[PDB]
Amino acid sequence: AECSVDIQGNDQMQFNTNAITVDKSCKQFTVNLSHPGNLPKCVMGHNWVLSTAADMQGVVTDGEASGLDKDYLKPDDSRVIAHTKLIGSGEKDSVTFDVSKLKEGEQYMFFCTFPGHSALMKGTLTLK
Ligand SMILES: [Cu+2]
Repeated sequence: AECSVDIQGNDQMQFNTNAITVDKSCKQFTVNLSHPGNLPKCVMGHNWVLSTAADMQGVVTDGEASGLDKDYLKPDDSRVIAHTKLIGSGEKDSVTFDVSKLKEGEQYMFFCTFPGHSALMKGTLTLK
């Protein structure tokens, strides 16, 4: 029925949800990210990245190393299934991905690659 969901990353380094469920009927899925708080992109920026759980660490490691002008994401990274832009306070961004590529029942992981956030800003994403 509904293939979208609005998520938030506040100035406390946290997402307002830690688990997403994609409905079996959804052929594509949308996540609209927004940033409540007062802090700037260089201090408390967030993004939304999807990858398999096993790929997370690498994606972060290389992400952080990728630097800011790169939305803390290795450019052209094959491990990234989907991702938004790194956004600062008072901003928003959205991404819509191809569900047919997802493996039903596989618990994927989504998270922010901004330095030091992933440990606390991560969660599951499962296709029902
Ligand atoms: Cu973050």
